[PDB]
Amino acid sequence: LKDVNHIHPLPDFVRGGFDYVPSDIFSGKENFEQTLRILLERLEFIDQKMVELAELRTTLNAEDAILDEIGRQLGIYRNGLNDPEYRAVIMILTGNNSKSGTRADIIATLKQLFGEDGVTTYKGYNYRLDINIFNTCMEVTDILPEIIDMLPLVTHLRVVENQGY
Amino acid sequence: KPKDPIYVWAAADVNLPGTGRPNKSKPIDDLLAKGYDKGQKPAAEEFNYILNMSSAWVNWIVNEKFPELEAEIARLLAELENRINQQLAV
Repeated sequence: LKDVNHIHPLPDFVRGGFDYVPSDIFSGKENFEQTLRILLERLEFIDQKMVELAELRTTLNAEDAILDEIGRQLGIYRNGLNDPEYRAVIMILTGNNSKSGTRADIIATLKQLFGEDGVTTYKGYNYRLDINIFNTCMEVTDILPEIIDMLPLVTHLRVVENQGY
Repeated sequence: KPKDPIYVWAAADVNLPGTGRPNKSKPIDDLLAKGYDKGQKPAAEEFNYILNMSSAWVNWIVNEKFPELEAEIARLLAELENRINQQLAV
């Protein structure tokens, strides 16, 4: 019924405070109101930017200019990656820390990179595993090094990518 | 002449986990005469069988029949020359 995240712009900030004019003594004088409005409306701008200072620092929306700072703390350097996929690698490596490389587990990680039906996985008798891609939205060669990391120590892997079925 | 040794497709015969069947099966003669049509999607067994056919027989031709045939023709010529040599000796 209520949002748990209380960090939001204050609703109707301006009309508040004006509500503290005692008994409409000054209201309708058009000389005191403008002086008060001009000062209060400055806080509006500062109040608004208080959110982006917290909202924009999250990894989901962080821009490349500062996303590097988030990656730097985790040891994931930009190298030659671009912004749209640099976000992906950060998620992939971080998610690897609570993984076991099971068949059900592997499907889950690939799920975040290719939608619901964009990926499928065949399995083979002698350590063979196969990955199929149908709806890639980013160039895969640069993402490939991580795709190896979350697999068992002895996996034998093939990678094939195509658009659609 | 071509710079790759002939590799026989699906040389080994085994069961595949996906099908559980032998990796190669003979297509029904109806299909052999006819072939595929738009909408059909091949079964793996027939594909493997056809490729194994076309590769194994080329391998046989290149590595068994000819190396046999040059040796045989050379031996035939040598034996005819030998016979004529005994004939001349007298």
